[PDB]
Amino acid sequence: TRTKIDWNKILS
Amino acid sequence: TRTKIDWNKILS
Amino acid sequence: SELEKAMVALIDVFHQYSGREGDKHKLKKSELKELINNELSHFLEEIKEQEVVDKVMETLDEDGDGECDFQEFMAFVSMVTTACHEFFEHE
Amino acid sequence: SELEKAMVALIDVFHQYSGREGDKHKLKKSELKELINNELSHFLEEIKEQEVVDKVMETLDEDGDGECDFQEFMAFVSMVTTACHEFFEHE
Ligand SMILES: [Ca+2]
Ligand SMILES: [Ca+2]
Ligand SMILES: [Ca+2]
Ligand SMILES: [Ca+2]
Repeated sequence: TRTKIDWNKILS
Repeated sequence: TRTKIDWNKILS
Repeated sequence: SELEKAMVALIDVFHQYSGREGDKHKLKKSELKELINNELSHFLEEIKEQEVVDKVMETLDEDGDGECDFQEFMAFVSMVTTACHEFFEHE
Repeated sequence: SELEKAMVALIDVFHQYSGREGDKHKLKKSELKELINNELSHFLEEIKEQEVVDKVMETLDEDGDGECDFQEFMAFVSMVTTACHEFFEHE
């Protein structure tokens, strides 16, 4: 059970 | 040997 | 990679005082006063007047709504972090 | 009062990568790329392109001088701290 958030959401 | 920085410097 | 364990601490600090009383979603000058006096009791900033809080809020609560968001409160740490670093000079 | 030990960690993180190479006084996109990839290797942000760095610098290096000051770099942590917190939902 491992997932990554979102780099795009952080950029904008 | 103990001293405090300055709250005024931080405020502005 | 201390920023790793340190970031976890900042995330916990956010809920440690923000959800202590009032609206956990936003921080009001009264709750922030506890944050500044509870995490920086006598280490560098001692809060005993609302004027420090009022001046400190204008620095974060640049909205003047008498409130500080998680993003606005996070910036307060940076200002103190920048001032604390100045304590270290060339020596 | 974790912010106490956590702040010490952030102050050390500042010198840990900033004085690694180049100008220790200011951070250049190249040094910051190491900061983002060295403290956030695969935990949440993986850097493999300059585009992430270029977009991330416009977020901090809002001067466009291709440089980030301690105050500007400190804000990057807040942005990631704010995004990391979103990872936690109601459950
Ligand atoms: Ca709150
Ligand atoms: Ca505000
Ligand atoms: Ca540097
Ligand atoms: Ca800049």
